[PDB]
Amino acid sequence: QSVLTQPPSVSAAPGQKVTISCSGSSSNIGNNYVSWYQQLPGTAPKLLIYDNNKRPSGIPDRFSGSKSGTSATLGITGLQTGDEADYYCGTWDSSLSAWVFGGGTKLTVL
Amino acid sequence: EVQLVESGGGLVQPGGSLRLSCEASEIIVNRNYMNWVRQAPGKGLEWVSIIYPGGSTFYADSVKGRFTISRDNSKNTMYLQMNSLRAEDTAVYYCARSYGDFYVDFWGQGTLVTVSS
Amino acid sequence: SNIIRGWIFGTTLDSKTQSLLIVNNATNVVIKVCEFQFCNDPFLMESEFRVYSSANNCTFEYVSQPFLREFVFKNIDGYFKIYSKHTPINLVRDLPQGFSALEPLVDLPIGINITRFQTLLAGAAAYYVGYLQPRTFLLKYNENGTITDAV
Amino acid sequence: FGEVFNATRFASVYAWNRKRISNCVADYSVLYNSASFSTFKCYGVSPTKLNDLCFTNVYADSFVIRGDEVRQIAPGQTGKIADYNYKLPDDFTGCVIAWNSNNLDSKVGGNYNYLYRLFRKSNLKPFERDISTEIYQAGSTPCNGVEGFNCYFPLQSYGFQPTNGVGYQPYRVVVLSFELLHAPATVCGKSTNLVKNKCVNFNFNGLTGTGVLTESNKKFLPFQQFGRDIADTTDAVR
Ligand SMILES: *[C@@H]1O[C@H](CO)[C@@H](O)[C@H](O)[C@H]1NC(C)=O
Repeated sequence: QSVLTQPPSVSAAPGQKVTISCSGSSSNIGNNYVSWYQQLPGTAPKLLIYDNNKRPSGIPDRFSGSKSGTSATLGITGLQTGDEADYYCGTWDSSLSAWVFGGGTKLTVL
Repeated sequence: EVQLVESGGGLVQPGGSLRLSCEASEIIVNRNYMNWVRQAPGKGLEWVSIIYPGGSTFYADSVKGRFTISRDNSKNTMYLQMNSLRAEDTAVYYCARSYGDFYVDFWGQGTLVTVSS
Repeated sequence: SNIIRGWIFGTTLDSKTQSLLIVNNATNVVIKVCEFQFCNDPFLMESEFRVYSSANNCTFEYVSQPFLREFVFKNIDGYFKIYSKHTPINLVRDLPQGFSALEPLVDLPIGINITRFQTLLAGAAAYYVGYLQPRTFLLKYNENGTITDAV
Repeated sequence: FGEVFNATRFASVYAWNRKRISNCVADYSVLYNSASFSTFKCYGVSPTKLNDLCFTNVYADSFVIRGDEVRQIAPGQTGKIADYNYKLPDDFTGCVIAWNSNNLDSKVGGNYNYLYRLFRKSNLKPFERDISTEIYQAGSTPCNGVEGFNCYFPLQSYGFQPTNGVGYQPYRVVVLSFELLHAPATVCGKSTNLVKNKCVNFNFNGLTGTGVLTESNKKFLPFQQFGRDIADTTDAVR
């Protein structure tokens, strides 16, 4: 199963925009939509990005995302204590017909 | 208010047969596209199976054959049965609702399936 | 009685079974296999086209030179045959004495059975209907190939 | 063939368009040798036998799906397009042909009217369609005209930007289906003539005289075809 590459960790101080980039291929990310999911330690993940740029209802602002062709990036103006968490990126792989999820990035609000 | 309740994960030996159940409110299990996703402790999420509303079943090659699935309209429950349990199987399994293949929403707390001696 | 424009076969004249229609509008013939609803007394100076009720599902389409008299119709093995001959005779109140041979016009692949047809659509109708039957005939061909006489 | 194999295609898989083709000679050699199409998958038909086989009815379905789901328009295929939108149990020994529509999809970003039936209660029946805008509801609360957090929409458009794509980009799939009813089949498909050069065996239309051919002058009626002078022996043909 092809796995999207994710930055192992991204750490920034509060008030700094944070960008997480999901590596991808045409078979998976290039031809299909990407979404980002936020899991706090000890909780089931909650959808963070609705669809490419779009944002779901019930989601705090300062969170936005960009699909740059094969690779998709997530931008977060400011790093509040809550923002620290684990973020994952997912899309359907057409050829193997499986959702592909990256290992995740451990955001650390410093 | 949509809710997800799951139980059925327990200590088991390899090659064993075990079952899970997921309960939901405000969403009909048959009409809604449903998914089963697993997280090994401190590990990235891995997708397992999706059931389309009409009845289509898709699995993953890693969990192919060892895993099996069904959805019961009468009991409004989704069932995940796993035989040939392997070292990898240990994880927390969260039943999820998907808007087709566009995105997954309403993740559930899940139950920890543990396979060991 | 040139008023006559054509005739509908219409096996059961229902939506379930298909029906054949033929019409002469003085320029070219029209053959419709679309199923037509039952008509109590269709009528065609005078108004035209009120025999039409509903023309859903037309499988076979055809148009040819206008027929505008002895006609013969028969169906065998899904084929529809017609034969026609026109000859000028007068001073006869019945069938004129004399021998006349009928030539084939067209072969139509309708593929259905037409038990219980309906008659024509238009003055006196002056129309004769006879029934065919299995027989043996002895036919005589002249020098050029025209059937002169038979017994 | 062009009426369907070649026209501006605004057809969508959710509402595919079907055509009855009959009472015409069918030359499939032009389609097979065209090499203007990405695929020409054929199941229970042989390419040589395609012209030879005669058929009561020819039914052609025109629709547009993404390159990735061209495979789903096949027998025994499971996926959103096959189950909910267009389904072929065996295709009746039919042939599936795909032509890229990326050139047809002009402009930086046009979704046209292309839509996919993501939400349907069950799987369709062979060669069946579905055009209900009925809100899926997907919940105990009955969705009526008013929109709801669960009402959603069954039909979703496809974005077709010219750049990249390939998988997202659609190859229009036109499916052929030939059935054989009781009604006679006319759907199917000559050499130079030498007179008195030598004795030659032959087949004009249905007869095999196998005899020398010579110029005749016999009077002959128009509707007639051949002559039998004596003992049902064929002496002259036209
Ligand atoms: C038969 O054809 C010849 C052709 O010249 C003609 O002279 C003759 O009158 C024809 N016979 C009849 C009975 O019409």
